[PDB]
Amino acid sequence: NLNETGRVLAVGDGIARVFGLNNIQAEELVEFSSGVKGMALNLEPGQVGIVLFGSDRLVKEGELVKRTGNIVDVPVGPGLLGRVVDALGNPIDGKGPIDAAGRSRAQVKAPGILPRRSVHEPVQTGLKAVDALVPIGRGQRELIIGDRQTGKTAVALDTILNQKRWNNGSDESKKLYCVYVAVGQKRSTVAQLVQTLEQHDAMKYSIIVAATASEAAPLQYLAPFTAASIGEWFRDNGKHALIVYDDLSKQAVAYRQLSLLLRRPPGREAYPGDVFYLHSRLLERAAKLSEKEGSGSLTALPVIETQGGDVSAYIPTNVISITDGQIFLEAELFYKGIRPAINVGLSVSRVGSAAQVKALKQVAGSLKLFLAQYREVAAFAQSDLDASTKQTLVRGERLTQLLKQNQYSPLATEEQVPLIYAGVNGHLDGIELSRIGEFESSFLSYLKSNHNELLTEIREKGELSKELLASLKSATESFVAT
Amino acid sequence: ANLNETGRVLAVGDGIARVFGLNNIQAEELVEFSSGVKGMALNLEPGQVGIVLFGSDRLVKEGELVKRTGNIVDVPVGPGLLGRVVDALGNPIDGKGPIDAAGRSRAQVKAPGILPRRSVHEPVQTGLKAVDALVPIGRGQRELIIGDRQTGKTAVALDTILNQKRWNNGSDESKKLYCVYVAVGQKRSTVAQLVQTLEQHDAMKYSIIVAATASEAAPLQYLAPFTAASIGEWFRDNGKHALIVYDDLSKQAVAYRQLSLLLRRPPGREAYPGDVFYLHSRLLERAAKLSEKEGSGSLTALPVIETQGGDVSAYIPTNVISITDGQIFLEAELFYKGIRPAINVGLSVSRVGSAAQVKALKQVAGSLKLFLAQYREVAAFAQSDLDASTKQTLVRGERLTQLLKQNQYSPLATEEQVPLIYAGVNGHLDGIELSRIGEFESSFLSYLKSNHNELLTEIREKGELSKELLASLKSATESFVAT
Amino acid sequence: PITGKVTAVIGAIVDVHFEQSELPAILNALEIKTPQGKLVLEVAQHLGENTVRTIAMDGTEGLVRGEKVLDTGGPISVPVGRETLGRIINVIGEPIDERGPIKSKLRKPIHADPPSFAEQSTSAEILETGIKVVDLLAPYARGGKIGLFGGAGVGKTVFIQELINNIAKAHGGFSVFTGVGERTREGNDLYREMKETGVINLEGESKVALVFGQMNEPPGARARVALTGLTIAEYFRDEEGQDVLLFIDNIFRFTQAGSEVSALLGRIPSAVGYQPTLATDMGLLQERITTTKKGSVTSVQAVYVPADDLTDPAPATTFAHLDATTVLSRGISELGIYPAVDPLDSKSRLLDAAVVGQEHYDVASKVQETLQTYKSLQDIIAILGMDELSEQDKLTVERARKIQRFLSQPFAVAEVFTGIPGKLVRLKDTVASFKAVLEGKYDNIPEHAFYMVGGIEDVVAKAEKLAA
Ligand SMILES: Nc1ncnc2c1ncn2[C@@H]1O[C@H](COP(=O)(O)OP(=O)(O)NP(=O)(O)O)[C@@H](O)[C@H]1O
Ligand SMILES: Nc1ncnc2c1ncn2[C@@H]1O[C@H](COP(=O)(O)OP(=O)(O)NP(=O)(O)O)[C@@H](O)[C@H]1O
Ligand SMILES: [Mg+2]
Ligand SMILES: [Mg+2]
Repeated sequence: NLNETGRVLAVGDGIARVFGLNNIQAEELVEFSSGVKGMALNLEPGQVGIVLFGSDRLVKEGELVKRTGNIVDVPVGPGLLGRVVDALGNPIDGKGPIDAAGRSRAQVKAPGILPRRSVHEPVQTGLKAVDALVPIGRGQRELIIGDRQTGKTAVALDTILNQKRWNNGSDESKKLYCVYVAVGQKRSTVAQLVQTLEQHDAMKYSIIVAATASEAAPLQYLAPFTAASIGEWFRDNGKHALIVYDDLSKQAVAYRQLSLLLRRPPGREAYPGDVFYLHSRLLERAAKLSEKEGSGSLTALPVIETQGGDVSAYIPTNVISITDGQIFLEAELFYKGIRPAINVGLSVSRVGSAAQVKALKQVAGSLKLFLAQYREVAAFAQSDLDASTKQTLVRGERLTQLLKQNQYSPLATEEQVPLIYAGVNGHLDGIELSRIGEFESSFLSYLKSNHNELLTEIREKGELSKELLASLKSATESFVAT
Repeated sequence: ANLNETGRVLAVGDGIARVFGLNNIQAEELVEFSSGVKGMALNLEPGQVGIVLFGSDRLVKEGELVKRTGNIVDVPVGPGLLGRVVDALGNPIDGKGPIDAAGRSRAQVKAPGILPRRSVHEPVQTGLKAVDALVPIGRGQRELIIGDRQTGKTAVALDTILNQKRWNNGSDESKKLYCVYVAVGQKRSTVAQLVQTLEQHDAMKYSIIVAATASEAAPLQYLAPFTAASIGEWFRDNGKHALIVYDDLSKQAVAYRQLSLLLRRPPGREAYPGDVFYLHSRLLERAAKLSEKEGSGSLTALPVIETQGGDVSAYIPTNVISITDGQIFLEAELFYKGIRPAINVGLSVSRVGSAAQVKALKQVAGSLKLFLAQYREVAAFAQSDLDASTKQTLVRGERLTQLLKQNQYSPLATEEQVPLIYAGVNGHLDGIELSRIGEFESSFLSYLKSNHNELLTEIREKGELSKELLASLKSATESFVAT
Repeated sequence: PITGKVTAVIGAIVDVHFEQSELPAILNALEIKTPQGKLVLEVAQHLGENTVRTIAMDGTEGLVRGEKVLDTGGPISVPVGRETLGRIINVIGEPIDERGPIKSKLRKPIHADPPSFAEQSTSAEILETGIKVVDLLAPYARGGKIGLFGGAGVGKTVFIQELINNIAKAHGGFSVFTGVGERTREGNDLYREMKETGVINLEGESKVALVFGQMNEPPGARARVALTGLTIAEYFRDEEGQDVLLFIDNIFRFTQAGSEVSALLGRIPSAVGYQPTLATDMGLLQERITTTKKGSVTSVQAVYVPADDLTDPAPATTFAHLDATTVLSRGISELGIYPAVDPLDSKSRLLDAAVVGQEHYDVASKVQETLQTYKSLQDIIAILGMDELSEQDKLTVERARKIQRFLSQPFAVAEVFTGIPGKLVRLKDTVASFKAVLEGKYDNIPEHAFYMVGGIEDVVAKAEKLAA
């Protein structure tokens, strides 16, 4: 046959070099005599380079190889909600078949210049620090980045946890469906995560794509592209998806493995010359569509793991310049107690205010500053300090403590703005530093008992009218006094 | 279908054409392709010849005919090139028509050995106060101009080529110094504007421009300095004196590494090939002062090197430092401050110049060199005491500093330099305000030009100062100060 | 029609086979019709045995060995002339704005010889921008290259929009904006902002043309867009004899793209991982941007510095072509100065008596020396008091504080956002205006009369309103 079949010339290191398949498309899927699969990445004159999807003990020289006639694709649609699939959308959670609306390719062109609209709607993470200072909008690509063990997954996770507010609603246009892409994590870790999402009733609106540590490299490299199509189903049908690639360091590493084995020219850190294009191709697929096009949205939170803070490393540089901003975490701030360990100085959202609930923007306008100046003067916290510079030290301390937050405990916007109102305007200055914890705690429960109406107006109208500011100013002083 | 004077292109890519045949070709022989673009036979193997393209890869295709020249890469040389602007192969680019050549030297020519040479004794007077007093250049010498980007490197070369207006107008042949400016990797616009200045100051009539600009095939940039050397050499070889400026070697070495990498030569330090030193060394060795038996001709080289962030420790800088007979280092710190020429005194040296610097400057600049390398030292340690003895030396230091600032395109004759230095070293300026020293100069010149013109005449003709003449300037200066 | 067959696919690298001496030249565009549109390949090498090596301009998923490739018989070509104004154009010259085809007069190839040494203009000259800070202190070179620094939060896209407007209204020259590695969300932004601001008018007369080679396009496309866009600007100089503006945002992504393509083609990388051809690649772009006898292309290029290492090859190479800089600084915009130009960080090669005249230089010079003395006096004002200064220095802080507010300027395009009508301040105005203050003619004038005003006649006028 030879046009639709081939013979194995050589196999080793998850590469099978195959004679024939003369009619195979580039990036097409194949099948080996033993039933293991793989994709054709190298169309060369004499032969085809194929990367294996499973162990290469299962391929031998001489073996027969069949075309499938399919570019790698994945099931998509709502029937994937609450499911754990692998990179090709096979169910691994033991809940049986996946019901697919249709199918979509791993590789899809990102939306053009024309079919888009400026980002303008909040993805509310529920993290006081993030929502107030590094606000994320729908269609945005906001990187979570830091060294190991600094709270990176935690930030994405708490965001997913927070979507409950709207996902338990009927209003489809307010819901944010969630796609978590575990690339190279260990199986137990992923299981642990899934257990956590179940425990907080968030599994129901999530989809987990898991190309774990011991899975063949090309599955790890496919996983983010596959997951993207799954999330793209929502964006394409006027809904909104959030996608978390945890993490693109490990994907880059997988992609490098194949390239070095397929003997493609290596560059910086032995990465292929198309490793930027791997991540830009991917991350450009997050977008807010225009009206004509259904106004759907995909928001991306890629994660990057740096080595001892080096953002100049090859892959960190690529992703940092591809996305719309960084939430930057630090070991220092972590052990100091500041959790989330967000480095406000080195974090930004390039979308900015257009992505932030007006009510929060009104109180958070200043907070950006009262902390900026606090950092410029933070060095002075070691006796002879004049009135002006001590004042700024008092606020900064307190406002930093206000931004401290327990894990798996996202706040509502109407819970957030009061707290930040109190901080920003100076109602906390009196209260001693070790008590700002119990302050936030009681202040909210006192607000729920006695001022439920204001919270409701904040929640529903999102703005602060001059009347509300006054109602808030009074409520706060009232509680502070006791 | 001759396969001895002719070949067929097998493959072309990365600036290399691979050609079948050309059986009778020589190593480093120039070739001519179907399209008209030329090339050099770099490596000859069984079955094929590797050819480095002197143009875009576009211009060569697999299957095309390639023609022998029977010429090792060479150029038109001679006196007919004065006033012209040519490319690396000697092609006329000023639009002025066919080059009037006396002959054709090879691009690679071996430098004169131990014997045909003689010690420098004749000066290249730059007309720059700082240079000629501190780091004097002899005819036949190689001095390096080196510093950060935008630090007046070119202006030192330029005001030197300009300054030769004084001698190249007279009959005296031995004192005539023809100029060769080699633009390598520079913008076309710049070079064109520069040539505009050389004409504006008439200087174009005795200079030759060879240019391989920024967008030209790397091997044309690698070649430029060498063919420019050939041209400069004609004057050396025939008994006259030529000055050659390589602006700059840094960019040449960059062009060179490109080819080497594309040729797959092992990268070394900073990814430059192992032979990048040889590249420069063979070039600057061609700058020489010839013996009595060879006409006494001189080639003088002023290579320009660009440092990054003032680091003189880099591979390429130290390489060229180790080939030249000294360097004039231009500090970016002084240049931004206003002190221009921005010569760093401690870091600058001429290795052979002293014995070639005009004796007149030599006397009035008594220890000027070692002094300014020490005022600069005590100045940094000043910012613990308002001390007495070191306080007067600091005023001397600052007055000598402000005295060595000089305008561009304003080169001065040695006779104008000598009194200026006399007035500083001997402390006649120490009573004057800091912000007035520049005005003092041309007013002090005005005075010497319309009164004591008789001293100025003497200095020019002798090249020395007599005890009688020393006491003459003594009186002239002191009178001026109090008015 | 000259046909070939694909013999190899390796990512963005495509190998294609032809018949003897019937090979496309290096740099020629080849075409493959696809389900969607058309995959374009640019010839990079002749490998031998009638095969050529090409770089793709789009994805290569799904290509099959043996597929028909067509030779176009030339480099990639783009529509030129007035028909491009107001349109969005990709690397291969296709319209990407859903407005149908660019019904243009001719198409020029994107690879062009720079002007001859003989064709080169011999005198440096100022391109008058109407922006005070720029014209007085860091003037742009007509036909030169300007590096622009600073990102969001500093009004980059308004500054870029202002220059399009002024150049067109004041010199009758159009502009081309090339997005090299452009973030698509931000291309969508800019397009919508240009329509709101007037510099694009889908009905009226549009002053700018847009070319985007987006981040998600492969390395081939990103390397070549700067050329595509440049060519458009070139025709306005070559055929209409205009003083054109060319915008490159971001030039660094141009260099990284080349870096990526070289790596892909198997070339041994040079120092710090860059291409061995880094400098000639940069030349082959930049040398085409220049004054001729017909007109000039003046390019404003956004420059990003890796690791903040000024000596990194990428900047080091680029800086070898930049005639001047314009630095927009959050440190300026936080003081409420618009534009947010740093009056001391922005420098010019042309700020020289022989280029601008002895007067112009002398004003600018003392303007620059005054602001420095002010800067080194900020620290003693913060701790000691305003009164701890000499007679002449307590006058020159009062003077600088004014000069400073005078360097701000209301922009014409930003009126839709500001309500303040915009000033275009002529160069002669700007020199005279500042010359008059430096002599101390307006110490009687209060400070607020210098904020957001054009000429000195607007300072005379506004001061009378804040009184009577
Ligand atoms: N906001 C928080 N408050 C308190 N503890 C937290 C918070 N966020 C995370 N942690 C704890 O910090 C540890 C590390 O958090 P994690 O979210 O895994 O960071 P990471 O960057 O994903 N680490 P890794 O994935 O192993 O490189 C875990 O023990 C968390 O329980
Ligand atoms: N003595 C001087 N006084 C004042 N300005 C000068 C002087 N010499 C040179 N300049 C100017 O300073 C600028 C930079 O000097 P230049 O002679 O170009 O040095 P360079 O090191 O060749 N710079 P580049 O070639 O761009 O790396 C030019 O615009 C010169 O005209
Ligand atoms: Mg994690
Ligand atoms: Mg120079």
